[PDB]
Formats: sequence, structure tokens, C-alpha cells
Amino acid sequence: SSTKNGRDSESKRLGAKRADGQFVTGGSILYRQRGTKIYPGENVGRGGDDTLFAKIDGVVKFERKGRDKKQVSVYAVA
Amino acid sequence: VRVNVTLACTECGDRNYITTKNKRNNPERIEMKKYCPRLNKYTLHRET
Amino acid sequence: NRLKEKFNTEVTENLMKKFNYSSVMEVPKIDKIVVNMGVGDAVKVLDNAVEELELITGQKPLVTKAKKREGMPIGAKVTLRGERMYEFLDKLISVSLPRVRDGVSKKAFDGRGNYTLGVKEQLIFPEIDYVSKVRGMDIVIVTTANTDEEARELLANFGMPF
Amino acid sequence: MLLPKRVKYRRQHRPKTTGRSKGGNYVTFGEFGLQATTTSWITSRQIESARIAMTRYMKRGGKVWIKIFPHTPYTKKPLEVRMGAGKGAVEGWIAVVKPGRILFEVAGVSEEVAREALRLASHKLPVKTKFVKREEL
Amino acid sequence: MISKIDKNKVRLKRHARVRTNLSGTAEKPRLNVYRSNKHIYAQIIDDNKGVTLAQASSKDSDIATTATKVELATKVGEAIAKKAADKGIKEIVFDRGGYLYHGRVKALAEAARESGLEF
RNA sequence: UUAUUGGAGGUAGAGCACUGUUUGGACGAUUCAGACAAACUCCGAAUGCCAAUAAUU
RNA sequence: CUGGGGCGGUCGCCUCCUAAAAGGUAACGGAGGCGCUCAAAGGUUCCCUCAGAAUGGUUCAUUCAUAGAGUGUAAAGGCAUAAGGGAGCUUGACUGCGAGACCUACAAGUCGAGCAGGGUCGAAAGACGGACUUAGUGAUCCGGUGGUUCCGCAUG
RNA sequence: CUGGUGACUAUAGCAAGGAGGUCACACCUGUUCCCAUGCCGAACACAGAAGUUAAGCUCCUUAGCGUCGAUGGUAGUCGAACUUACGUUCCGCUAGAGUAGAACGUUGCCAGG
Ligand SMILES: [Mg+2]
Ligand SMILES: [Mg+2]
Ligand SMILES: [Mg+2]
Ligand SMILES: [Mg+2]
Ligand SMILES: [Mg+2]
Ligand SMILES: [Mg+2]
Ligand SMILES: [Mg+2]
Ligand SMILES: [Mg+2]
Ligand SMILES: [Mg+2]
Ligand SMILES: [Mg+2]
Ligand SMILES: [Mg+2]
Ligand SMILES: [Mg+2]
Ligand SMILES: [Mg+2]
Ligand SMILES: [Mg+2]
Ligand SMILES: [Mg+2]
Ligand SMILES: [Mg+2]
Ligand SMILES: [Mg+2]
Ligand SMILES: [Zn+2]
Repeated sequence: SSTKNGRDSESKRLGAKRADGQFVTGGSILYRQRGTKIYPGENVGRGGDDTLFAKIDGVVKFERKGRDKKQVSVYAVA
Repeated sequence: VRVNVTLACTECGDRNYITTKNKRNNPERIEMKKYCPRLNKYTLHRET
Repeated sequence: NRLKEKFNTEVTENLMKKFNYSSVMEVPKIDKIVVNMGVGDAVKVLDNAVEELELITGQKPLVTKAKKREGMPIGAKVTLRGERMYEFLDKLISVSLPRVRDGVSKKAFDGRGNYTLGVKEQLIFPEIDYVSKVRGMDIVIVTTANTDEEARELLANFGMPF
Repeated sequence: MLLPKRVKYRRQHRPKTTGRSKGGNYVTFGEFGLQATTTSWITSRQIESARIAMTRYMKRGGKVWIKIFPHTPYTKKPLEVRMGAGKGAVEGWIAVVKPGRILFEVAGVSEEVAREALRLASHKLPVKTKFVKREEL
Repeated sequence: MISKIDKNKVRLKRHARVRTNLSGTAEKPRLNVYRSNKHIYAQIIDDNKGVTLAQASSKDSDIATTATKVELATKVGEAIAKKAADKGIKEIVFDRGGYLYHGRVKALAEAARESGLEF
């Protein structure tokens, strides 16, 4: 006969876009995601589609928050 | 929702503000205050 | 009310002695009741239920709605405390309960200190003498006492025909 | 036994058969067991035939535990069809058996009777087996 | 069986909700209120370094006369403004401590706002 | 390219805490014991990947 | 397109698995969904907390109950800062933009601090350029309509 | 020592027992005012102080549940050699489960005493 399957959507290239310890400029996307898999930390914003972005120039730090949650911050380079 | 609408100002001849509504839900001409560039203030834009 | 006075003076010492306590706060002090007038009717009927409940309590009731259809007002209840609590309990025990049958049960404890006593017809209470039909309007008393047996003495001290 | 009453997905990737037995490597309900020393799929028909052999020889009286269940469905295409055009339909149900897995356990009969019954059952199975007792120090 | 709520725990959960998006800096410190059945306490805090740069209260002997708790809250607000002006504090953010902005907390805030502070 | 350091992520394995599947007891759904899973996870590697500042290139 | 072709099925978009712990990754591989909807189901401030079980009553009450409920809709990822529930006011479901970044053959698509103009809600800090997030769409040419300090074939 | 307010992956929580209220916190007594319940001063808010530790709350002793958790070994696996065996061998890395064990919180300021 025939298959009823065969469909899929375009992959959305989610995940980390900058490395921990890397210097980024303001507006740089740090993380693409659905929901808050990683939370916005210090000097980091959360866009309408849950994109995390740096609000300042600085160094990216991925850190833990609480017991089972994560966050990413950006800190001004001294 | 159901149909596109255009809201018109009482001074501006522009119809910049298009939006939608449900005809069964809101059969009456909907109106709301919107910012008007040519007057530089909020005025009353009403459905055409 | 006189019931509050008798609780403060009469029932307090007798209850303290019967169930030995070290302080008067361990003494049972019935928290409240709930005049739940449930009307399982779709529609007209709920207005009569609201009017009857407002008659037998003196305060407006809250129209309750189902949780599963949804948003249809099903139940109705009124909450009383303090003076309204004691006055209504006195009226229900001295007039309404003898006007129906002989009295409330002695096994209908929720297992914790809550005594569910559900009147079988709206004609028992001394109001709305006139009249639509009987209604399963349940009166559930809540109390501070942690045990079920620490509450029969309190209801009897207020005059419950156990 | 025979088969699950229901499964979420009736068309499943076939299980991996390399490696050793993950669990169920000890006699835990009875006195004696049949331990697999060789890897294979085991079908529900093979299980049922082995069970009938063992319980018939034991003449009831004893207790029989079947430790493996055919959770996995497998599919088969119709006879004489070209490749492609989707996956086939469920043909049967199988369990994966790797060395060390106890297949059957028995209790309530003598050691000699258990040995004979388990040998008879093992001749119905697609794996090499060894008679094992309940493990102590 | 009627267990009773603990008001402090409920208001503390409300305080956590309030403080998720409210913190004191050096330029803008957080003015925090703690309220009891009798006394109202205030503190001015820098959240980044976890330090307190001012403190006034209703139980302090400076203003503990016979007055309403709202008047005492007003006195606490004025005193906190005094301490803030004695430490160079100019503009702040008010943390209502999870309580409603009404009554004693609101009077403390009005007194602080009407005696020098900026929030 | 390597060393070191930091990080993102859920595969192998394992496990049954959730979803589903399953065996034998016990008590009157819960409980004891024991299993199964690409679209299960209380867990979780090796590697690979992204970077930061020394050696070789 | 096609394990020859035909017949059957399919053709764009969204979600999951296959996918080998970044991203990406095929088959007429395994499963589903979309071509909307909502004047609140948007914004803001304040408040609130579920499903279920047991036990009592001719819907109510108590007790547990980390969520086993709900989240307009398929799935996944999130959510008790609630993103879930209610109420008051309201229209930011704004105008001009936009450092930088993601994605990417192109055309497209995505996120965005922040600046200015005028507001809404809030005591205030502040939040708001629609909706928990990710589908709900179609280029150019041509034509219709509205506006327009533009052009308009000697000049008006 | 108590309280206010932060920080930290519950080693911090739950559970069971006991000890205390001088101030403090709380329960509590009320509803005139501000405010308030789809109903109720239960809550929110406001006056307070009759009283009470009874509960919350502090303090103490328990590892009962929960949480944390080695070493040793096993699985898996980067690389290499052999090999086609539902594989073997060497090397590095090294789980999960379980075991001993940790744990009935540590600490920054501010104030009181
Ligand atoms: Mg995809
Ligand atoms: Mg959006
Ligand atoms: Mg096991
Ligand atoms: Mg596996
Ligand atoms: Mg089972
Ligand atoms: Mg099984
Ligand atoms: Mg898995
Ligand atoms: Mg063909
Ligand atoms: Mg065709
Ligand atoms: Mg990979
Ligand atoms: Mg990937
Ligand atoms: Mg489809
Ligand atoms: Mg369609
Ligand atoms: Mg909500
Ligand atoms: Mg919203
Ligand atoms: Mg001409
Ligand atoms: Mg001309
Ligand atoms: Zn206009």
C-alpha cells in the first residue's frame, strides 16, 4: 500500500551559540530554546521566543541556579 | 479572528491601523484610542 | 449570643475537665459551619435555592459551579462565624431540629472533628413557612478539636440530642 | 506468556542482541532455573512449547515461573513484494535473551525431576542453556 | 480539625514573588519593611553586597510612645529618612515586604517619601 | 595538533522516580519481590563539540 | 517523485523519534498536527493555587496532595518567579527606528538591548512594540482603494 | 541568644518525641474609622490590649522516610592489535546500582540583649 507518514518540519538549530568563558558583544545570542531550559542570568535578556541574549559586552558564564535549573550570565571584562 | 478591519482617525486621512475581529462577537464598529503621528497624540480611531 | 456565653463559661470548664488539658486553647472551639444548599438542577430552581438560603442564614449565599458542563452554577453555600454562627446554631438546635424528628445522629463524624448534619427538608428550619420541595441542604460543623470524640460533648453542651 | 494486552507503538525498532544479559540473571522465585548461555530472539510460541513440555513432565504438583515476556513486536512484509512502501504489519512477539538470563524457574519437585523437565523444555528453545540452582555463597 | 495558617510564611512567599524583580543597588538601595502585630521595622539594604546601611523601628526607644501603629509607622518612615540622609542615600526602591501597600506599610512609605527619600 | 581549565548536551550503559508493558506473592487500589522500552528517565559515561591562555606546527 | 514504468500514495508549513549526549543529517522509515483563534484568551497592578484519594453528609466540610491539574489547539520543550486561576483599570494587538547576534546558496526567516515621540497600568522601582514558546502561509507582474511639500512631454 | 534580611545543589527538608515565652514573635478580643469577602472581619485592613503557651515559632535528643555519598569492582567506551566470532586482547577514561559513611545546617551584614 502506502505510508501515511513522511512529514517533518525544518530543524530549528537550537542550543548554545556562545561558549562559557567567551567574550561577546551586546545583543549576541547566547542560547536558542523552547521554554526556559536555561534561564536568563546577570546582564542577560530573554527574548519573545525565549532566546537568551547578552545585554552588555562581557564574558559568558553558564552557572547553576537552585537544584535542577541553569542560568547564563554576562560579566563586564575588567 | 474573522475579518480584517481598518480604523480611521477623525483628523488624519491615513488608515494606518488595520487589525482583526470576529464579526459575530463584535458586529458593532469597534473603536479604540491609538497614537496618531500627524497629530502627535492619541486620538479615537474608529472602524471603517 | 447566649450560646457563646455558655461556651465561654459552662462548656469550657466541663470540656476542660472531661478531656484533661493544660491550657484553655486545647479546649475545643468549633471553628464554623457551612450551610451548603446543593441544587443539582440545570436551571429558576437556583433562584429559589438562593432565596431560601438567604432566608435561613440572613446573609447572601455564593452560587457554586461545577468543576467538570463547566461554569454551570450547581451548588450554593453560606458561611457563618461568631455571632451569626452561635445564633444560627441555637435556632437550629432549639427550634428546627425538634421540628423535624428525633435528634441528630452520633456516627456522622468526618473522623477528625467535623460533624456533618444534613437536614432533609427546607421546612424544618423556622423560615420559609409559606415552598417548592425538599432540598438536601447539609449543615457541616467544623471544630478545633483534633479527635472525633472531643466534639460530642461540645455539641451536647450546646444542646444536641445525641 | 503470549503477548502484551496493548502497546503504545506497534512498529518498533528491533532490539540490539549483542552484549550480556542486563538483569534477571539469578533464580529468585523457585529452586532451579534454566540459564541461557547463547543469545537469540525468543518468540511466544517457543515459550509456550517449552512451558507445556516442562509442566507436562512435572505432572503438575510443582510451580513454574516464566521469567521472560515477549514485549517486542516484530513485523513482516507480505510475500513477494518489492522493497519500500512503508513498514510491514506485526507478525509476532519476541523477547531478547542474552547469556546469563534465567528463562524459567521451577519449585516443588525433586532435583532430578527439575533437571529432566528443564532439559525437555530447553530442546524447544533456540538457545543453549544450563541447569542452575538458587545461588548461595 | 481546623489547622491555622501562619501569616509570616504566607507573606514570605509573597515577598519572594515581590523580590524576584526588585533588588537594592548602591545607587538605588532597597527599603525593606517587616511588620508584626505590634511593631513595624524598617531596613535599608544593598542586595549586591548583602549589607544594611540604615535601620529604624517602632520598638526603638526613640519613638515608642502611646500612638497608633500607623503613627508609629510614620515615625519609623521619618527616622529611616533621617538615617538615609545621614548616610548620603538619595533615591531608593521600596520593598513592601510582601504586605499590601495599605495601612501601616503605606504610611511608613508616605512618611519616608514626604521626608526626603525618593521612590 | 596537544596539555590544562571552563562550559553546553541526555547517546552507550544503567534504572524503574514518571508514562506504558509484564511475572509471582500479600492485604483489602496498595504493598513485597523480579523484569521490558526509538518516540520512558531518579540517573549517566567514553568520545565528539564550543571556547580561554603554554608547546609544537 | 517512484527499489523499472503504470496504478496507488505524495508535493508547502509545524512537533516528536530515527539522529550515534553541540549543530546538522536520508529512505514510498515510525507517529501526529496546520492553512486558525481571542476585543480578551492582549497590557498592567493586586490577589490566589491544582488533579486525585480517604473520610463524613438527601455541591459542602476536614485531612493529606511537588503538581500525578491546567496551560484555546498537535507534539516537544517549559511553567507553582507560576507561563495555571480571579478581579480592578486599560488598549503597548503604539509611531520613527535600531548597536549587535542567530539562521542562511539566494530570496527570505529570527532575536534584540537601547534612543526619540506620545501613552496605559502601578504608591513607586518598573512592565508593556500582542498571545508560555515553536505551525495558522504565497514572490513578481497587473489591477482596485486611501493619502501624498514628488513627476506630469510649450505653459496652467 | 533572639529577630530582620541575604548567600549556599534538602549535608539545610519531612517524622517522632520532649523543653519556653522577661522583652520579642504568635495565638487572641473586637469592628468605629482606612480597607475587606463573587458569602462570611476565615483571609486582607484597622484599633488594641482580657488572657495563653495550646498551636505556629525557638530549643534539645533520635538517622525513621527523604537528601548527600566514597573506596573497590562491574557495564559502557576513546585509541591500538587481532578478527567476522551475538567477538578476543592491550591501554586510558570510567558509570548506574549497591556498600561504608555524612547529615537533625554553614555563613554575611543590621538591631536588640
Ligand atoms: Mg526537525
Ligand atoms: Mg509572540
Ligand atoms: Mg534489578
Ligand atoms: Mg540501552
Ligand atoms: Mg512487573
Ligand atoms: Mg517482563
Ligand atoms: Mg533512553
Ligand atoms: Mg516501479
Ligand atoms: Mg495517483
Ligand atoms: Mg553527536
Ligand atoms: Mg543533536
Ligand atoms: Mg498530517
Ligand atoms: Mg491541510
Ligand atoms: Mg495566572
Ligand atoms: Mg499573558
Ligand atoms: Mg503638450
Ligand atoms: Mg503639460
Ligand atoms: Zn489618526
